[PDB]
Amino acid sequence: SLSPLILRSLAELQDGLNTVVDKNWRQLRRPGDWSLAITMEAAELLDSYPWKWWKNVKAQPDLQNVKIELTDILHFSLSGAMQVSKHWCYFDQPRALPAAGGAEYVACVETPGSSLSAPVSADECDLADFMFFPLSDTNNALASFQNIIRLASLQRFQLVTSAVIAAADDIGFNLVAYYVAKHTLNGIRQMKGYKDGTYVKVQKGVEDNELLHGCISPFSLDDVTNEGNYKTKWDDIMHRVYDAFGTPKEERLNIGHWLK
Amino acid sequence: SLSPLILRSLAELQDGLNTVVDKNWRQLRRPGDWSLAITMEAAELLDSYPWKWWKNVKAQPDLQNVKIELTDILHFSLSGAMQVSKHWCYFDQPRALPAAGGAEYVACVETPGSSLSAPVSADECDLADFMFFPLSDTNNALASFQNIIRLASLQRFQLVTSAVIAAADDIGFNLVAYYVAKHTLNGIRQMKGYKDGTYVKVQKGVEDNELLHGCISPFSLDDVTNEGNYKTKWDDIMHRVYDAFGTPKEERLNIGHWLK
Repeated sequence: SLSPLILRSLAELQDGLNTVVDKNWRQLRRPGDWSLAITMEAAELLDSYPWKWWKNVKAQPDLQNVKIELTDILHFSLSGAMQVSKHWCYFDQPRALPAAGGAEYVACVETPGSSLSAPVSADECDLADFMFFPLSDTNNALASFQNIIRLASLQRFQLVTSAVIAAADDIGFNLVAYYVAKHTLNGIRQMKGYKDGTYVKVQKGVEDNELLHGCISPFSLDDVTNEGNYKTKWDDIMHRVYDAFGTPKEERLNIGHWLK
Repeated sequence: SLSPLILRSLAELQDGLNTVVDKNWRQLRRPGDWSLAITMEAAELLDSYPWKWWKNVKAQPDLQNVKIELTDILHFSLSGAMQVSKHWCYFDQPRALPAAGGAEYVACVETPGSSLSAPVSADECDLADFMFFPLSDTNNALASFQNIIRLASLQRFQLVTSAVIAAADDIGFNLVAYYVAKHTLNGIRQMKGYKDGTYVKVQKGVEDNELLHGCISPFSLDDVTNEGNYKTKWDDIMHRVYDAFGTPKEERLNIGHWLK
């Protein structure tokens, strides 16, 4: 259960990113824009799995593309959350095997939606209701990502955020640490000294993404999502990124700058 | 309001097509397969519109690809309907303009899903609740196709069928007449005399799709969806196709062959 405080802090980070680019961003957007964007990225993830039962295919998805898609969904869902302040869900479970062992005699055509889980209230929903790991299994992924579309459709952005963070952990990616590292790099890229070549890397020739990876590799998801100290760990990741990219002391921001 | 009798007859036509290819097709499939397929085809339709508000794009979708996608959805939704015998919907309306004229003072961040229409029961739902025409307008299309995904997610296949038939009419395509014509051609293609070149076209050199178009061009949607006489009109379309493709009298089937 990802703390609502942590979820709110991530959304404030995203508001920061969005506000730098356009101070009036919220006025130009609607909640439905972010729902659509989530739905489209979830569809892209779905389509990379071998779901088409009538084709002779295929290789499971590229893990790097999956990570990119999860990261993209996170940006959309954090942006969505900034525009919101009983709604029932009818979730898919992973594709079932035929009824057997003497239960096949009540396996008749049922009311539409019988295969869906019992109605779950959106405000009572947890991950175990709608995400199925591991995502290496096709049917688990198909149910999970369809469920993400269901939640995006109800504008349940915090649940979507939680879900993609968990999905990322499942495939070995610490999306919270990555998000905070990349957030910092976004600010560095707008600095005069970055743009003019004054600020240089701690290791010449190493690509930005490999540098970020080095900054975040010591941290597990649990390490950066404790309700008590997450701000400190995110500040540590910020500092690590500033160091790696050669930012002078006086140009750095603390985590408290971004958090309300 | 498309008659439930007509919807059932279309689904029986589809069961016919599916049963020819695999007599045990239903045992291999689940309702969720068809929901997924619908969702993926709706996503493809969505992605062909210029929805990405951060890109300098683009030309509205290709009308022929739209027609193909609607036709594909119809096959999936008719197949879905054959596997089923209160569920709430929260539909999108087309993207709103900002609140004004002195209502802007209650435009505050609201409970998630506030922009969605009031809950509509799936069994009370009509087209006017979720489809917005014309589909030449981007925001109308985006709301409509997202709503189709909502209904596919609840396995409301008959509503999906109705919706794509109406969508097809909106862009000038009689999808019912086309479906029946193509259904007939599917059977002709499995006939010995077709496969061996014995059965020849009424006009040499004309492509199959242009021939089908000639068979169906006299019919409006209303012409082929009257509860009283639709079977007769579908039989007339079958006969027209058999004639155009050179089928001997004794190899033809009547509409009553397919309908239960």
